[PDB]
Amino acid sequence: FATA
Amino acid sequence: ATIGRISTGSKSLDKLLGGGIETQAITEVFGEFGSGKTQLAHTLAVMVQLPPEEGGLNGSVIWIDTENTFRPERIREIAQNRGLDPDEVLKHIYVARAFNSNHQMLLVQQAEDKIKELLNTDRPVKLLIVDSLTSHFRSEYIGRGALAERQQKLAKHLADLHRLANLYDIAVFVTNQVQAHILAHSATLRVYLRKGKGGKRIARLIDAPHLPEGEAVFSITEKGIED
Repeated sequence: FATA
Repeated sequence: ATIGRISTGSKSLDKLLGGGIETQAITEVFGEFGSGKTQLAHTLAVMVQLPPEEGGLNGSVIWIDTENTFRPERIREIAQNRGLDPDEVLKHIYVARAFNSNHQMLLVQQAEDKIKELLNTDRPVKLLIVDSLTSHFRSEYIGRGALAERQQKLAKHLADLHRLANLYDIAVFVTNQVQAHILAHSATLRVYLRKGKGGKRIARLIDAPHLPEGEAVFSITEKGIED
């Protein structure tokens, strides 16, 4: 996942 | 672990839900295109970050986006209009785009790694969104034989999500676009959403005879949702  | 509850931002919808969406549960919202399901997801992804006395759980968010519908600018708007720093709120939302249903299923396993990573921080994961839960399954499992196969695969995916909700004390929130009823569902709680006039939306609990039988009404606003 990747931070927004 | 005792459950937690995330306010939706609408007192009306919160009352329908007994205070908000629950951890250790899968809440499914379903309804037609444009009913506001994704607006509710964006709002919850901000509300969960609030401290408990304000209706959040001081929590981080995992978001599985299957339709390219996550909008950081909408997070920013909701956060700023609720007194929060938009960039800090965005920092605690971890988003992945699911390419297809098999990738969507693997992403649940990847989510568990992020959950474990954050479990001892001050902002453990408290919300896991799957938006849309069903869109890839609908496009891929279609035609004769697909009803049984699709339902089996979706039930297994939901079982994996139930395990994360229950093992790590997380509220799982999933969206499902319908039209116009015969299929089984394994979410904990199902909420039917529909659009009224302009920014007004109406929610009803489905197949929950022990819970409120009325309807909640709310508006889509710059704060996400409100009464």
